[PDB]
Amino acid sequence: ETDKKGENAPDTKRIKETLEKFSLENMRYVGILKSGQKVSGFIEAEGYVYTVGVGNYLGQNYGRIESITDDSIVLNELIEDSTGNWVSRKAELLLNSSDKNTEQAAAPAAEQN
Repeated sequence: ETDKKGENAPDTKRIKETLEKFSLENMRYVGILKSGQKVSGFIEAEGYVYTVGVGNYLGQNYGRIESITDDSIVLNELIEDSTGNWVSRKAELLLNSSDKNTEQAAAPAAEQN
């Protein structure tokens, strides 16, 4: 006899999705994907490209996406803490597009005028 339920039991070293081998520090916002009549947040992890939408999974430990806006995504990342158990942490990341600030500045050189 075999049963398939989620009771109060431990776990193993096994993993769920390939994203398990990836860490959060690697996960970053690359873009978004169309989903019929909505927009899903596209996140990449060390080369890996996986999209997520309202009510999806992401991150390293246990991240769940709930809100997804243009150039922004709100999800709750779950990770073990002082509580001795994986604690949920809501966080909203913004698209890290090419918006760097490389304005001109003083440099080691001489001018003519």
